[PDB]
Amino acid sequence: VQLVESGGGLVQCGGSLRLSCAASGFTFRNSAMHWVRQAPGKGLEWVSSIWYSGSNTYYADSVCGRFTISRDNSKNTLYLQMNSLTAEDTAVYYCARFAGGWGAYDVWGQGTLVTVSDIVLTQSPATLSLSPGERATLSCRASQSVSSNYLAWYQQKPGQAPRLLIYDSSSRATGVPARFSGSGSGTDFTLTISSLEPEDFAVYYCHQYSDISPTFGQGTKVEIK
Amino acid sequence: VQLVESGGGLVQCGGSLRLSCAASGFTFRNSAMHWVRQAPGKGLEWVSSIWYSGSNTYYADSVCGRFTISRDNSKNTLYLQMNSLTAEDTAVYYCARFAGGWGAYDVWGQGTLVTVSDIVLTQSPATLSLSPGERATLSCRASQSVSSNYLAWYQQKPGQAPRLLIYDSSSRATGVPARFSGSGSGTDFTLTISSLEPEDFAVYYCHQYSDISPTFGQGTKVEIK
Repeated sequence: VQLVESGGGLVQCGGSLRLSCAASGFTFRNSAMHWVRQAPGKGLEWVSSIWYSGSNTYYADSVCGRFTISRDNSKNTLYLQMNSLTAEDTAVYYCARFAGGWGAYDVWGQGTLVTVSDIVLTQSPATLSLSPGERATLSCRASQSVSSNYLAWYQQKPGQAPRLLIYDSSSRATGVPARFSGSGSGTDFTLTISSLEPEDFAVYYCHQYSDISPTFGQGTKVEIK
Repeated sequence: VQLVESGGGLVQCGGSLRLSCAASGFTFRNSAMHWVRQAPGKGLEWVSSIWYSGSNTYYADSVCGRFTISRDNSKNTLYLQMNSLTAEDTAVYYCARFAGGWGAYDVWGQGTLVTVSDIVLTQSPATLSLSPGERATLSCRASQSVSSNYLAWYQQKPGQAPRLLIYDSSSRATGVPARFSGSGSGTDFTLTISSLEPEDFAVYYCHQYSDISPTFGQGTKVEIK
């Protein structure tokens, strides 16, 4: 009882591929077949399952519609139809089966690798618990230096749209009170609120617009305590 | 100066949508548009760009090929062509503007919501630094109660396939030495290695197979000290 994976290799951002699992040593037609993948450096992640007869298919949320799982009973082979491939889909792809109706995967193929061809903004603290009158201070650390302070900060309240507060690190947009000020150079930038008002509690994103592909931080939530 | 987004709503797993941004208060010709999306509960993420006239377009890595960005000056609207939609694409999509040649987004639409059609296994510790002969203990925390007979442990060595060790919390696969043992119920499960041998240093994953969508733990790495 073995499983061998074929197809796969290197593909572009958006290409297409078909994976095959050649199944021997057992009665392919009645068992259930599955695909499990593992990105490099990461953990096992389940891809898809064909459950006995065709047309009874299930996919992970991430690979729905892009991936199609098929079985040819006569050839004892299992198929995976990968379309719209993204860099996040790169991984080693295994096929896996359990004997019987349901259970744990006890047979794993050798796996076949699929490979598909930016600055990072880190914001700290994740949460800021403050009170009015207090001095909020917010940090943004770029994984690389960012030229001539092409950096901005946005305030955003639940349901409302992002609102521009600071552009080019230290200059204030229209309608933003004096309390707001930005500073910092190179890789590290700081957003300072001299005194918090009731209206000031919101999420705050730093934004870099240096290359053609801008980036955002994950946000720092300034909330009451 | 205003921006109104339309289209969007509910789509199936693999469907498509076209987003419209109705632009007033400015001369559409003179400046360039961007789409920024924000999944619910997460931060801003930049999608795509038209830079003045058509054929000058740029996309994010995750949206390669699947999205086409379009604007027609004459009707004062901006278009976003979403295909092959995944659960990862559901979000509020904004259109955004900066005056002049380039800068930070100071004009933001209201956004329009797109929604596209789960036990979490947390493993501790991430790394276990031990020496042969010592006892190892590994934990697996399910985000919700999980029945016995639906939880498994896998051993995996670099360049090899996952190896099934425990099924049904306490039952050992064939050929698994006695030192290995599992335990735990409900939300908490434990893998114990009585005495560590050379062959035992590897990564170890917990696995739950209760629904049609199995899940894996992020892994616990057991390395020599």
